[PDB]
Amino acid sequence: GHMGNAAAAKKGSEQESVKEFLAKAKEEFLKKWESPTAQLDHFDRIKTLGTGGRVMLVKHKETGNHYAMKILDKQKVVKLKQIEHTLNEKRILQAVNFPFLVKLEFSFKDNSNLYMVMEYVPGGEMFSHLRRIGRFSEPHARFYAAQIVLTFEYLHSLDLIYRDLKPENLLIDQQGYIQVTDFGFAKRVKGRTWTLCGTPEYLAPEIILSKGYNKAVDWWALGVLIYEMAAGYPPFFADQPIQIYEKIVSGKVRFPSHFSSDLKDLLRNLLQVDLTKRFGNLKNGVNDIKNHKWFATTDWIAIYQRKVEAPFIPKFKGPGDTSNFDDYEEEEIRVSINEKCGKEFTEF
Amino acid sequence: AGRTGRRQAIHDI
Ligand SMILES: NCCNS(=O)(=O)c1cccc2cnccc12
Repeated sequence: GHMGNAAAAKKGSEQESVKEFLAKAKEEFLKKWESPTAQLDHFDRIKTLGTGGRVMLVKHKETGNHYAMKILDKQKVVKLKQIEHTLNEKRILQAVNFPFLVKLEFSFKDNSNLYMVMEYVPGGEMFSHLRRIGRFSEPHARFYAAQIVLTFEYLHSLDLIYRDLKPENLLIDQQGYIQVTDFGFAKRVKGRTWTLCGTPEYLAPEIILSKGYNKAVDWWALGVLIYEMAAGYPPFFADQPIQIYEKIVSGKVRFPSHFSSDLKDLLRNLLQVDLTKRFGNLKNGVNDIKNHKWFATTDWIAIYQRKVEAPFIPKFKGPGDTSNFDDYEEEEIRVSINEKCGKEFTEF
Repeated sequence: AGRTGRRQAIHDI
């Protein structure tokens, strides 16, 4: 076979240990899901880190720790029919625990807004670094991709679908490792779900075609991410969303001539329109990905333990430094004297 | 030609 005796047994035992890890992780997740604060005047607002909600660097007054505070307008959330999504975001972040998932520290609400206070990740978005450099070499892209594979193996084992993978939502921490943010489309899904949501370039065809789809849309999105990391642009690329959708549904992917054949093979199996053939959706599960030739040099345990030397370490100029983030227009945080949408957000 | 800036999520079609 491909593996000799020692290799074959080592890998089998490795896969059994993964099962054991995941079983324990599910116990811990369910316990927190079952038995899950602060207030605005506990923080100084420093700078806006991102908009879409709105995320601000804040400083906790008593401790001086810095955090990233997501601010959501309750009225905007209702109008856009994102109530359930926003409750999913908080509850899921409250309950998960994984080295590449951003940690939620506090959450609270006032008359006008919801707040989610997360760990501040000072290295900036992968998006910025990718657009600045152009493309990542295959080993660099593989380092990040391996962390996403492990994160999705973890989330999917908990029956959690993520649904918004993209470089904008991946932050680089002080050690050069990834922190996944933005759980607004994350959902507990045993099987199928139907909401049309995501980001156009990263949508699987079954979403665009209004099918009841499953967690394999995350594996398609992984293929988009790996392609974009290694090419500098995504595989289905157009100025307007409708044009993007038409390309996705055709599925005819073309690759840069510098892509290795191992990479192209992996991507053809992730960017697979036929769900009976898509890696991550087959009998062998995530192991079709983890055991692919493109990942043959990846020590999955060492990645999980953060013991692999990172390809890139952000310059860190001190606590509270925002030099790795773009500038945004700064707006007041206005809090009405009248409570809005109290019934909608009672569980928040 | 395609979108090089940050890409917003969509909530419907
Ligand atoms: N989707 C854009 C991700 N960047 S952000 O919204 O500003 C953002 C969101 C959540 C946590 C963060 C932690 N550190 C820095 C930025 C953080």
